[PDB]
Amino acid sequence: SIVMTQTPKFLLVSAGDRVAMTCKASQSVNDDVAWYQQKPGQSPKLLINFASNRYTGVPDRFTGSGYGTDFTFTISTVQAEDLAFYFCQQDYSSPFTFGSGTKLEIKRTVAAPSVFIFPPSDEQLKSGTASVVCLLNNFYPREAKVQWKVDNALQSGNSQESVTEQDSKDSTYSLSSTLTLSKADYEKHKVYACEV
Amino acid sequence: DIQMTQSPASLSASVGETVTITCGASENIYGALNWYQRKQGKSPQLLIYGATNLADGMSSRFSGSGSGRQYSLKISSLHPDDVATYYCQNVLSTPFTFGSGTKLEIKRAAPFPPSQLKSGTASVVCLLNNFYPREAKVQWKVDNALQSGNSQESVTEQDSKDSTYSLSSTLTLSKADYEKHKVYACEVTHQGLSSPVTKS
Amino acid sequence: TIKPVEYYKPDGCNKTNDHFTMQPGVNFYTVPNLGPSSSSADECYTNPSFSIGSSIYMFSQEIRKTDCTTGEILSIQIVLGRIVDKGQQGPQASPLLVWSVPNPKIINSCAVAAGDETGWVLCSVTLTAASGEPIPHMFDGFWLYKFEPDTEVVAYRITGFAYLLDKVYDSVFIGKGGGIQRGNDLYFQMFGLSRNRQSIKALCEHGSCLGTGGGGYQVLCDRAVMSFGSEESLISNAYLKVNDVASGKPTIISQTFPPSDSYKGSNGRIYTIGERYGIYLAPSSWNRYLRFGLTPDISVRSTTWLKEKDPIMKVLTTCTNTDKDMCPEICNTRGYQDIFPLSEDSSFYTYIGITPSNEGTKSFVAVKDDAGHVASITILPNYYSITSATISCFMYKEEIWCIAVTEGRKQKENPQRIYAHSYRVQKMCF
Amino acid sequence: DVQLQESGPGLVKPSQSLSLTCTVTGYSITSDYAWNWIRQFPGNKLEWMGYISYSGSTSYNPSLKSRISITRDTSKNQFFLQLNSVTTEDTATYYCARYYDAPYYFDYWGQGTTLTVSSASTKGPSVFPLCLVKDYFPEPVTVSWNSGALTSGVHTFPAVLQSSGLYSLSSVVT
Amino acid sequence: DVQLQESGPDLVKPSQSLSLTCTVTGYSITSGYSWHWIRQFPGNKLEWMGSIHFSGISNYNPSLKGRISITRDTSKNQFFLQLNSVTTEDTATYYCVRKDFGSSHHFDYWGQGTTLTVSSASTKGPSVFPLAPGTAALGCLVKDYFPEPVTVSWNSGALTSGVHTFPAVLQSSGLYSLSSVVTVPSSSLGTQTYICNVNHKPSNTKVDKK
Repeated sequence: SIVMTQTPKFLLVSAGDRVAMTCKASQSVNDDVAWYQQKPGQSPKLLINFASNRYTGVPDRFTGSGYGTDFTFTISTVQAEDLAFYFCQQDYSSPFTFGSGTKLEIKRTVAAPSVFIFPPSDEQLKSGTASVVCLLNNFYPREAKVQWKVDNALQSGNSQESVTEQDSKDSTYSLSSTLTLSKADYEKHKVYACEV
Repeated sequence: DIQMTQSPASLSASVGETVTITCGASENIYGALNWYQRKQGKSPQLLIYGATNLADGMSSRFSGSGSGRQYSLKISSLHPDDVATYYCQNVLSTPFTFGSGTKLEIKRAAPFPPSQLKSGTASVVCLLNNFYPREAKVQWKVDNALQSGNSQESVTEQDSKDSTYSLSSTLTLSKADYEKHKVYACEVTHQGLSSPVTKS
Repeated sequence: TIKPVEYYKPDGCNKTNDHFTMQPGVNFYTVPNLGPSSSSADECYTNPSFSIGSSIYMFSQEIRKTDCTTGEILSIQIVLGRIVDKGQQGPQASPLLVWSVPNPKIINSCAVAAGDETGWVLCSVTLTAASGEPIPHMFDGFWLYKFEPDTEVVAYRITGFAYLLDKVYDSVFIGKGGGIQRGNDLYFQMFGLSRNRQSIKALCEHGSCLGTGGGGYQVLCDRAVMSFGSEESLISNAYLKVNDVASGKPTIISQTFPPSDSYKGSNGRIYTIGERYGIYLAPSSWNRYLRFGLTPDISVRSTTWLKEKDPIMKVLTTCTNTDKDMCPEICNTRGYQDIFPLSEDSSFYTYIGITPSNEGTKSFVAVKDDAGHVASITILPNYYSITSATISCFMYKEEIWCIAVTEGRKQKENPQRIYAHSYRVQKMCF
Repeated sequence: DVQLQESGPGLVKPSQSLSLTCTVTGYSITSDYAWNWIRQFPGNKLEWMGYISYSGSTSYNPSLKSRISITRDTSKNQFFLQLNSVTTEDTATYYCARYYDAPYYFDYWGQGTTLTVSSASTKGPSVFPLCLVKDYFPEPVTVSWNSGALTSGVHTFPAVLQSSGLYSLSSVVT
Repeated sequence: DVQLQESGPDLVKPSQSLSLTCTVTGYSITSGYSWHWIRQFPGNKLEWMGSIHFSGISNYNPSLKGRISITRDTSKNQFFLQLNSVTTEDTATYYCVRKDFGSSHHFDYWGQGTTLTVSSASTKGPSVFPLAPGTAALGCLVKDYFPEPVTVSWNSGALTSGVHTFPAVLQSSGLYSLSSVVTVPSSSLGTQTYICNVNHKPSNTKVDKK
């Protein structure tokens, strides 16, 4: 089959900047190529076809070019809502293939997180387990250290991290840290503290 | 116009034998010549077009050949069903003229009172079934008296299944003449019946 | 953006090493959205007609129910667009007005003619029964449609005295190639059934055939021109002219070719090379050679025929005559493969060569050299099969760029469609 | 598929004008192909008689000169046939075929229709059982047994013209 | 308008067979266009599976090694997928997609997609917990369910602003745990409703929690 190598995988840029991604094939495919954009939690949408044409309704920022084997996709200026997944698909011959794709994330100002903590619920006590949640409301970049501190005690291997994807409007991040425990250990201690 | 000569006019052969029909043309036609077969009482049917191409729903024994002026048709493994007329036609340009026609024969013996009397006439028929060859000698003996110039002989064509010939000699007399006599014999003397077989 | 083609001239390599021969490029780009299309299964886009004027182009296509050579005509679509440049490597199109001719069940055929910011369409109609049922393959008159950018179209009806064709015709078909517009007139090409009442000595020119002269005894060459082997009806070509095209009362005159220097009537095109004119006639019988004629004006008497073979038609044919000695016979080709000249005597030209394969077809693009050589490039290696071609070159970015319109099937199981491409002609000298 | 059925009178007076109609179904005449007329004489001799193309051009037989006239009606999908003068020679069987373009055959012929030329008036047959039929003018009388149920042993004899102009044949079954 | 919608089982044991069903509304499958199945692994890599031409012919990706079969039921206007001998490598999201062979030559309409999980475990229902309380936030903690697909809402579709449904993380117990939190005005804490609706459709467990 036809192999499509797409580079680079990650592009981080500021608003207004221009970006370029390259998609290369293993054999000549003339100009049978298309570029799709996939917003988070959304089906892909055609953006460029025939390797140079702009599909109807596509704004003028996006442009494509190339013939033969080496193809290129460029954006004149990146907007706020342009973070998505981009991949190149060839239509030379069956079976149809896709490039590995590229991930786009938007740079922005440094923002400080807002911290919250949540004690376990009563029914959670009745069940037989103990959980503690520490929240980070909006910050950037994802780099952020969090640690749990019960009665001045550092933990290890009993917490998990979940990071929300970059917001499409303000391009901020949210962090959740969970602390599981037994009802014996939780009832065995009084003070609980979470620092970031 | 254009003229073609079709010969022989008639042919005879036995089952399983090979025969050839020839049709010549007055001028070159480049192979735009058809062949057709017309079974008895039916309209003709395309057998070969282009003098070499066979038709649909037809036996593979029919074969076409010939180019330029002279063309021929060949029949192999003659079958009883092959009893009809074969024609050659020119389709190169108008007017479309036909050939003289050719009749095939398969060679291969064993061969009533009047009702009508009130109407004023009497008809007597002496049937022959399976008689073979087509030749025959029918003699009508009224009271042992031969009659001539009064009996008509109607003969059907060779049968497609067996190769049989049927015949019906009809003798028509007035009601007084019929009533005058009493004995009405019919002789069927012919190749197969050396004796004068007679039903009366 | 674009200008009417100005031919390359030798402005160098005129010392000793003087092989001024042009060749095609190496890329075969696409021209998306040349005309609106669809994706339904019971459709066949069959009869295209393409022409380019000073800056605008006219494009027309035919849509049939299920069959491509037959079947009810669903509609005929005409697109008036402008060739422009949008920063991409090659030229691009931009439709300005799409149009559908009323009552497409009465049309026999149609063709276009692009001038200077003005488009023309001429369609031959057929007699209508009392109920209006179109009596097929009859002739009644003509329709002439005027097209201008940002302007509603104007329709002219031509009937009765308005057309005086040499002989009496019963069915008229306008060549799909189209025509040109010079001064205040138009020039198309039409063919049909003409009732002949004289002796027929049809043109019979063929190689060394030794069967019976290869049917060269002239009975078969006369047979080919006749309708159903009848001397009283012939199939013949003829020039077509429209007078006072600006005036709102055009008039039609014709000029029928003698059978002595013609073959069975077929589709063709009218060129405007230099100050001269041209005409291309598609093969329709045993003869499958190129048939091009260069004329000082638009007259049967003054027409002079070319003496070149390529492109030898090899697809959609029923004949069986070697192309080494085309031996007269009887068949009916239904292809179309025109040639765009690139000189004043048309010693340079470019064509699209289709050759049939075990399945589908294999095609190439070539530009004929005046010295007899050719420069060929294989194109469209993905498409299952293509059938026809049409070329219309022009000057664009101080270079000669040509647009090739073709029809076929990219996938074996898909109905027939129309595809457009463009390439570049580059001049060089050894 | 496509089938052609002829229809018209059986007897015609000498010097009068006959009319024939060949109705086509399963195809349309105006679509393509030519629709001819052929006749076979009692002496097993065939002769082409003319044709009418789909466009409307009509060709005729030179020997038949201006005595023929072929027309058509697209609405009914039928094409007629007219003969001007009708002598005793014109007694024959008439078919209507379709002329295919290439490879040049008349594939699709009609069932045929016998035509006789004579001034004598028609007379109905008088059947008599043995079945014998006599006195009938002018017809290719058709005979069937048990409503066509019995087809074995059928022997229909040719007609033989009586001196009284009373063509009579014998039909028997075993 | 044309609207593709997949449906079928979402938890399959190893070595079993998988039967998907794509239903198309608003356009007959036989009229035109092709119809394909395309799966997206974790990491977002994409792969074509096969198609079924509008006439009825079917095409398959050679890499599937003939374990695939595409059929169509014209009476219901549907087309199905059959995969045999599935394994944990065949965990992905599956789409049924229409294709145009006319002017566009691209995949126009796509279905919402369905998640498929290959494992030997057993379905486990959810257990919502209340994350009781100008930036005060209120949330719900779902835990102990299988497979991963789970949803969460607020105020029966209202209070959409400020909600941050975090991604999932499997624990050592082999289950999943999510925590959706939506920030609300502090003044509105004692006046507004905060019914978080959870639905673990694999276990058909509708959980309305206040």
